[PDB]
Amino acid sequence: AGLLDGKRILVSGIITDSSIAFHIARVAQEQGAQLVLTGFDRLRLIQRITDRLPAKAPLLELDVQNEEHLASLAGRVTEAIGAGNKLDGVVHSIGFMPQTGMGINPFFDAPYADVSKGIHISAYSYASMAKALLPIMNPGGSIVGMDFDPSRAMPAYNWMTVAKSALESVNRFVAREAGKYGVRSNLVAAGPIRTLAMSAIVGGALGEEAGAQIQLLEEGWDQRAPIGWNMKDATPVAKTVCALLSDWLPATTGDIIYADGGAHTQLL
Amino acid sequence: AGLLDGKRILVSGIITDSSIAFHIARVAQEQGAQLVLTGFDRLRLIQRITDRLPAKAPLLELDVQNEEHLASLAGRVTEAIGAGNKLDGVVHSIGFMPQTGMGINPFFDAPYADVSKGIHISAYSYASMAKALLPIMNPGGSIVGMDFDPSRAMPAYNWMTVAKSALESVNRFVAREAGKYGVRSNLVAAGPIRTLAMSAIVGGALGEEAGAQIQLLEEGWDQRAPIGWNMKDATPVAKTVCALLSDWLPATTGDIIYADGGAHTQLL
Amino acid sequence: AGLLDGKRILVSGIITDSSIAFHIARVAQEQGAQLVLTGFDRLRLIQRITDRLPAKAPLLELDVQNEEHLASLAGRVTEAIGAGNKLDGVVHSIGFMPQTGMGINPFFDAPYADVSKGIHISAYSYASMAKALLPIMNPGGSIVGMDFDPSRAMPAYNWMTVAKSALESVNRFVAREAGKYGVRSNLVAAGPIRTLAMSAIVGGALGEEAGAQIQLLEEGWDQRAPIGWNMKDATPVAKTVCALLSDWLPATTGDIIYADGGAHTQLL
Amino acid sequence: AGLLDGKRILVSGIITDSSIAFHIARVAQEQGAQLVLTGFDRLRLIQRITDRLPAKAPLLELDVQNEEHLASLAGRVTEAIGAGNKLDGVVHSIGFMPQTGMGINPFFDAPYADVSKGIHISAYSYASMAKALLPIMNPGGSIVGMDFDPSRAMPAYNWMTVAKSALESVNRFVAREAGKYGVRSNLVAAGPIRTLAMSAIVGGALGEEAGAQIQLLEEGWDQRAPIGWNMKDATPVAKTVCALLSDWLPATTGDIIYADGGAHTQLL
Ligand SMILES: CCc1cc(C(=O)[C@H]2C=CN([C@@H]3O[C@H](COP(=O)(O)OP(=O)(O)OC[C@H]4O[C@@H](n5cnc6c(N)ncnc65)[C@H](O)[C@@H]4O)[C@@H](O)[C@H]3O)C=C2C(N)=O)ccn1
Ligand SMILES: CCc1cc(C(=O)[C@H]2C=CN([C@@H]3O[C@H](COP(=O)(O)OP(=O)(O)OC[C@H]4O[C@@H](n5cnc6c(N)ncnc65)[C@H](O)[C@@H]4O)[C@@H](O)[C@H]3O)C=C2C(N)=O)ccn1
Ligand SMILES: CCc1cc(C(=O)[C@H]2C=CN([C@@H]3O[C@H](COP(=O)(O)OP(=O)(O)OC[C@H]4O[C@@H](n5cnc6c(N)ncnc65)[C@H](O)[C@@H]4O)[C@@H](O)[C@H]3O)C=C2C(N)=O)ccn1
Ligand SMILES: CCc1cc(C(=O)[C@H]2C=CN([C@@H]3O[C@H](COP(=O)(O)OP(=O)(O)OC[C@H]4O[C@@H](n5cnc6c(N)ncnc65)[C@H](O)[C@@H]4O)[C@@H](O)[C@H]3O)C=C2C(N)=O)ccn1
Repeated sequence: AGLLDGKRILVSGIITDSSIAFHIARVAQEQGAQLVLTGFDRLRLIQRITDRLPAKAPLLELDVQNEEHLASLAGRVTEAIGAGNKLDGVVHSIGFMPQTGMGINPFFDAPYADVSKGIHISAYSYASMAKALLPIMNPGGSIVGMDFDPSRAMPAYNWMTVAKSALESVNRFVAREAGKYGVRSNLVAAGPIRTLAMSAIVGGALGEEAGAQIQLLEEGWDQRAPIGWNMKDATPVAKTVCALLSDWLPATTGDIIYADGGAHTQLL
Repeated sequence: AGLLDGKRILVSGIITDSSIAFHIARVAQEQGAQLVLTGFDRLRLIQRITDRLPAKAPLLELDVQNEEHLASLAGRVTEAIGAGNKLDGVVHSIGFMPQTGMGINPFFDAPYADVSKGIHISAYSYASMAKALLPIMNPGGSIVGMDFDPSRAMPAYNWMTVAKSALESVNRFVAREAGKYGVRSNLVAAGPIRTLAMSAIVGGALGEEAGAQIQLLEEGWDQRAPIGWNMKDATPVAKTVCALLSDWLPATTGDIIYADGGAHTQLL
Repeated sequence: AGLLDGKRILVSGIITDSSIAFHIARVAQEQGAQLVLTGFDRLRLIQRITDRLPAKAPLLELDVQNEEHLASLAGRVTEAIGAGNKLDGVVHSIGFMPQTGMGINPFFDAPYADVSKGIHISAYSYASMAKALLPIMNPGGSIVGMDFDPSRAMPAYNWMTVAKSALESVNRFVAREAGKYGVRSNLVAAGPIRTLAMSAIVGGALGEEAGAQIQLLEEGWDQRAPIGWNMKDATPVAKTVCALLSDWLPATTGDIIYADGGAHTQLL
Repeated sequence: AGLLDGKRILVSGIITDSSIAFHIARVAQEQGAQLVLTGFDRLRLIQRITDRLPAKAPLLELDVQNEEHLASLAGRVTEAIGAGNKLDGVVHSIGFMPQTGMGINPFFDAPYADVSKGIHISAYSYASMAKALLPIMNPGGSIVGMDFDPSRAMPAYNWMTVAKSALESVNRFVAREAGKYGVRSNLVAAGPIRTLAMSAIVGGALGEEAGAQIQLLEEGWDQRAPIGWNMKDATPVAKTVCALLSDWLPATTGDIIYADGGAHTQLL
């Protein structure tokens, strides 16, 4: 009986209990939505992590680089929610860039094969998922993806940043197609969140310099954000995604909503 | 028991039953909010128009250019909602520019006294209202103002456009102050809506050329908007404002949410 | 025989030998341009300061808030460059905001009369000058104004920032009119330069907090700028203005060129 | 004795006498620069086309997707300009996207292998070229690439647009590295130019719908541009690139200069 009461939503991107996607799924269910999850390759793990969600939800395997996974995607989803039913929302919360495209490894030293894999998973997959799922979405539906403001360069993030720039551009095009189905397509630019991977990197997983740079980046965030920013709490981001999945933002598409504490609206 | 259940919200800007503000108030009340309205100078009229709202709400006079109105504002609002209570939201939906700053009258022919009056009411008042109301707002509160994308020049709108550019900049600063009170400050950029004034202008109220230019502007909107745009329906805009007044966009401030059908994300 | 060889250019904004305008005039003359200067109210001083320029140039009084000054402006300029001749360029390098609109004085405490005076001189005057001068400009001409990136809020600058937001918007409209005369209109966003006033402020002229905030702002600039930034050297900015006055940027108008060392293209 | 007198500049991208690059090379030489050209795979043709340039210039083969070409690039360039000498400028004017990523072929039907090839040549190569050439560039040097505003979606261009979004982001990062060598990195966003390929497409080479869409896009350009736009004349674009290669835009890097007639600063 909440924001998403009666909505059927597919949520990808869960890998650990610290994933933004995990918190997206929790808030969504708390708000009355029925979910259908998708996981990359460690499904046994994802399954075990997802049992902790408020309610149960079927888990479907989905390797965004696998054409067969995508081709059969809509089929398996309908099977999970039952024939005759369609999705009202889709959450894209996946991203990746080989170590070579981030951290201390110099920007120029990233081989195209690695950058291409990063863009395939981080940006193109947004279009892939929409393509596979639009056929089984209801008018008024909503697709949303996770993003971070790449309008300016920054240290460490390197090619992952370039992948976001590409993603934002793909979103604007996905909106054109999604509009034919009465569906909206938007992105959510979050502030930095301490997921497992992020912590590992801050801890020096990808080099000391990278870790040091990303650390004072997080610190400058809470300082710039007029309402502050708590990197250990992904709830404010999960709510924003749910706001976009609801019926309360019916006139916005091909857009980006910033859930970063307002940090990007301030020089300092 | 809706989006704004239990929220006390002040809504300015109602002048006719076609005002964006009127539709903001309606949706807000339908969602369980208690309102406190403010009107410019024709209160008898505003009063008569507002009786048509779902529920009743006290109407307070407020001339945004009157220092006394603003000085006593918070006092009269507390009186209306009762001592001990505070506002959880504030909607700024006022705007104005003398005929000389819009339409066929050439851009260069607008005397500064007129432009200054337009900016005083359309942009500075956003800061004025926040100043007067922040002292009586609850943490988690939300201030929202009506806006239109002025990132690019356009015919007819002339100085009103310049006033919006100023407004967007004031919003970013209001967010800095509002943040000290745990309050967010955002703007909503709407697509063109056929209010009384807009219709009059399209009908040639400010010259034939102006009317003709604004008319094909509205037409290009629905064409560019991936989800289309209905200029006669302000409901999609009212909902977006309510989304910002709710607790579902807790990490965004000093920002702009586009409720324009996605028209600004497309070249054509 | 340089960049502006044979060009007649009017340059406003000189007040001391540290003014951006002073350096604009110097580089322009070094590049073969004939100038016509305008000064605010201390002409004896301006005159004495300008004698130091490479070559001599007539000085005309111009109070941007004085309608008579503007009305007779074109007349006096033609007299100075001789009947039959027209200007090929115009440099707007003036700006002002009462103490109340900047520094430690809280944002909300700036009375509209002060903000309005600041916007009149800092933004509207851009339109005023174009209006008066376009009638006496040659096709291929170029108008340029001084600006600073106000796309994000920042401490201390307060309303002066809002005035720039307005200026950028006015520039886009001035371009529409200037285009009818075959003339371009652009702005140059400079990094912080240590003019007399800026130094005074950094020294605490408008409060200690303001001075401290602006000081670490300048420091963060050179750090973010991929090519660095030297606040004591206005030459890089003067050259950029001359680039816009030349014939080498013939397809850009209603635009903004950033001469800030590239600081705005980087988060850090 | 012109803008680039004494400058050694490498210019890639020439394929026909209608290529933007061809006009870049012409204006550059007319302004006193010594060039070193690079061509893709039809060197016999490029050679024959380039004989028509004002002066002669060595042509080096360069397949941006060939690691060997890039690895030996700097070596062959030094050989061409003679040991002891370095480049003062580099022009990246290459772009490509398989038919499947543009035109009538639906956005969702573009296989990643094709999109990846387009991004490799259109965006990543900007970084590749900088990497290979920075070691042999002089302080004060300048790298510039051709671009088109992809901030908004548009019909027909599809993935090529996404590739530009990526390119703009890569440019901001290239600037960080180039800055270490005292070198600037900028992009030039041009209005539509009737190159051979563009004409072919307008003529229906990639489908009738695509051709029709791109045709009214070009038409809307001249209408929006305050100074107009001539799609058959690439000279205004060539000059802008030369402006960036000169010493008159010393404080701008990681940026984008719009040589589009000012079309992007206007809604209509
Ligand atoms: C200064 C620069 C900056 C950076 C940020 C951020 O990085 C911030 C913004 C977006 N995001 C995005 O949020 C999404 C989820 O990431 P999380 O942080 O939750 O991390 P997780 O690693 O927990 O989860 C995401 C998913 O990646 C998935 N994976 C990889 N390849 C595939 C594939 N091929 N198919 C299917 N799944 C795959 C994986 O299985 C996993 O479930 C991504 O799109 C992110 O980029 C995360 C942020 C953070 N801080 O952790 C914010 C502000 N400024
Ligand atoms: C191509 C350019 C463009 C324009 C738009 C728009 O103009 C669109 C966007 C914002 N708005 C904003 O919405 C707000 C409300 O305007 P409405 O359209 O409802 O019109 P209304 O005239 O109905 O209502 C607004 C209020 O102005 C108030 N008024 C004037 N002076 C004062 C004062 N001094 N003190 C108190 N009240 C005063 C007046 O009393 C009235 O209630 C304003 O801030 C508008 O600019 C309206 C739009 C429209 N189409 O009608 C959208 C996209 N592109
Ligand atoms: C973090 C915020 C920020 C700020 C900046 C800047 O402030 C920077 C950018 C633009 N500018 C602009 O450059 C122009 C010239 O300012 P200067 O710095 O040279 O200062 P000056 O005070 O030397 O000169 C400008 C003129 O103001 C003129 N004046 C006032 N009123 C009038 C009037 N009514 N009629 C005629 N003249 C009048 C006055 O006579 C004087 O000649 C203005 O438009 C400025 O805002 C200056 C900067 C600086 N650092 O000094 C850059 C980056 N980030
Ligand atoms: C509404 C959308 C839109 C589009 C535009 C434009 O497309 C406009 C903007 C940039 N450009 C860019 O200008 C550059 C040059 O393109 P031209 O138009 O001259 O076309 P050309 O085809 O003449 O030349 C470019 C080069 O591509 C080169 N090529 C392909 N692969 C490789 C490779 N692997 N290695 C080396 N060379 C290769 C090829 O050899 C050729 O010399 C590119 O980066 C373009 O995208 C061209 C425009 C136009 N109208 O022709 C402008 C505004 N709005």
